[PDB]
Amino acid sequence: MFENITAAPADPILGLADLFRADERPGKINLGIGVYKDETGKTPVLTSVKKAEQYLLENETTKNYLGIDGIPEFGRCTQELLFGKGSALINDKRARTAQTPGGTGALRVAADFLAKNTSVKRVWVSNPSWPNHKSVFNSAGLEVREYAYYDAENHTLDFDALINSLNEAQAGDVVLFHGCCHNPTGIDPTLEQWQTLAQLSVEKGWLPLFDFAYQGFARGLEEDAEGLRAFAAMHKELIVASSYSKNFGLYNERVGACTLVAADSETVDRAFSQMKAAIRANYSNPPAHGASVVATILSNDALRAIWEQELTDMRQRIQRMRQLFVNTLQEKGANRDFSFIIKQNGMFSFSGLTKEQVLRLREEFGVYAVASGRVNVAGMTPDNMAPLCEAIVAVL
Amino acid sequence: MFENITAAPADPILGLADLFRADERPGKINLGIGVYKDETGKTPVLTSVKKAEQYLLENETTKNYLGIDGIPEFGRCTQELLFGKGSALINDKRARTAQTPGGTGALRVAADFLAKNTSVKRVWVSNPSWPNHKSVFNSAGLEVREYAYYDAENHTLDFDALINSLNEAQAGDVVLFHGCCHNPTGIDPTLEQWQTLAQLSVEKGWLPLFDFAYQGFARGLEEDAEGLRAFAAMHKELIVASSYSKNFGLYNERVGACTLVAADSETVDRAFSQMKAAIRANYSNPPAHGASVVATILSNDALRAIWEQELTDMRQRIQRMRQLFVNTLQEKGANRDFSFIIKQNGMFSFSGLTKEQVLRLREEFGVYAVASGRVNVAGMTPDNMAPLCEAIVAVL
Repeated sequence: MFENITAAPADPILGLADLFRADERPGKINLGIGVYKDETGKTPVLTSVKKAEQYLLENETTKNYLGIDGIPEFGRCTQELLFGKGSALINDKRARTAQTPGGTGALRVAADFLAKNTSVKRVWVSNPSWPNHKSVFNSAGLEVREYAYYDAENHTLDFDALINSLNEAQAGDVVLFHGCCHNPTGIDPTLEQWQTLAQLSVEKGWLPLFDFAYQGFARGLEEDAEGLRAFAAMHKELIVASSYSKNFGLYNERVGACTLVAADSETVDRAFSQMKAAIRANYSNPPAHGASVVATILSNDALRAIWEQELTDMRQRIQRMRQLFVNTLQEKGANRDFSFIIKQNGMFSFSGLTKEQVLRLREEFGVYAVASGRVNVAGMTPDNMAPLCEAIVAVL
Repeated sequence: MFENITAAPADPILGLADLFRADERPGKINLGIGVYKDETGKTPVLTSVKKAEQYLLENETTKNYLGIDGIPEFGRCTQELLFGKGSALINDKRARTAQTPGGTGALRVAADFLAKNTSVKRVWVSNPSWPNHKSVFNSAGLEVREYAYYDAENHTLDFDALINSLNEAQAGDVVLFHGCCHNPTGIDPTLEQWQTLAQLSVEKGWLPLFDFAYQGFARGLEEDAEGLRAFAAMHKELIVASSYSKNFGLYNERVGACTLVAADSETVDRAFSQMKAAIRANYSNPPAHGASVVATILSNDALRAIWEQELTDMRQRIQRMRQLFVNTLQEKGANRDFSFIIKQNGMFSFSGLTKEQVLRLREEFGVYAVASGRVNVAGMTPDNMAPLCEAIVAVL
């Protein structure tokens, strides 16, 4: 049965990680990571999360299965973060949330739900986007098309090109937007651009799908959701795949949500029943520990305040490294304008380095980024900044 | 997009649970549950699990993502439980295990893997089987066919009918077997029947898929794996979807495994790379907490000994209720032979009650089972046994 199977394409990212491990050079620096690291180069468990886990250890009296859609408190806290307290979507009971195994799990549940219950055939994603978006949608039998996004000259959002690209999208296609902290570019629409996009998507009949894995990392929790909320104000229907992996540092516990929105309570409940059927046929019901930690924190004033401050500290450290990177590049004689780095949001930015500059940085200097030139600024520290920038200057 | 969607069929099981909650009668008894309960009617967190969770709380310093296939120690412990220490499959590196979100998650990963990488079109499952098997395989675009299994007269395995039914299976079809504690019947092949089935399946070219969610609940850890091991001795290839939900009481933490076996190390590694691609496109990587608890227990002599004893205590309480059920039915004047209950394995048995007897038990007596007449003997206690049996006698 298995003798003819072709090996999966080797994953460029994990191949890089292996090379990094083996590399025996002392001054080595990994900017290819896809998670937060702190100033000591660690990805710690948050304090608020440890306090919540101690409380669960003391108070849980069963591990009996959750419902298919997971912990109710978790779903309510999620909708409030997405749409805001007092949102009409919430008051009008127009949204239903399934807790899922990560944002990736939420994207797959959305994809299976759409493939099996609607006429959707195609999802539009930005060029560039996260490479796993394609695998997930394709696995559900959906085609993925790309729309233009990045102006490589001013290192900004090429808005006219985006709009002109999406002209090719037909009514009933899905269009995927990153809620904030676009991955890999760190370039997000302004609120006015989000509003223009919300109106255009309504007029063209696009189903918006928001991928919202970095809420809190661009400007703050409420601000980072303004784009989504501009869409929700204008559309009867949308889907949000959100993640708590990064903003709670809960990556391996698989804590995300798929939120379905429809015109009214009757319609969303009927459609959500098929989303629950899609989950039942996949992993049945979601993992409790990470989501229970989130609900425990979000629903307790003291814990939520500690966590909100931890998230602010990560966001601020990221901004500090963006600034220190640009200053140090200037000081080490780069000459080029890297000021676009200060404006970009979240952990990631296209450095503007070519795939060959990236390869050279790795081979000659032991500095690792991914071939697209994406760097994770949270991999930078005050200690490794000078060597990192010296190397980058050497390959420019 | 969502206005025309048809509601999913209401799930008969969850509808029963709701009715049970609402029911305000005092003497009510739920035998429709699908999880273990102890003598107080609770589904507690195991002591070994609490001790392991305290150790994780004290020692974990990151929640950084696991690999796609999860914790390596977990995979090794899993293969040893499945195949036995010293197994040639392990020595010859013929098996690869992905930690998955439950046994259900492992079945879906197996199904996606087979749909996308082999010619498999069809999976054979027993009549009766677990209803979610069909949803999972169908979601991956595989047909499900049923083979005969239950002799309703002697309440045993109808072996001739099973063999004759499977004659219709073609070479390259998958045949699913429950490793022990068949759900819903509690009827398992004897070792000699397992051996006959292993030989027949090799001769006919069937790919065996074992669903092994109750290891330890029929006779013990090693004994309950003898059927699987008889197959593994005879086949170059098989798949096992196993679960720790019940034997560790870790239901909601989603802890299972998909184990792929091929003729040799090169072939299994090549095929496993596509199983990992199937996982990456689904939920990316598995939830750490439940699996880390399992690996922590299985790899520590003191914890493993406590857990093994807890599992033995559950298995023994289940046997005690099977015996007490038969005795009490006799004492309350049932008259019919219910001795088949003593021989059946695990939490579940077909009571032999009809769908209308089940409905009557619920409406008139507040005793809940599922329409097939399946009862969970772990829902029985010394305290509720007399009333339960009085009611059953009343509807015979």
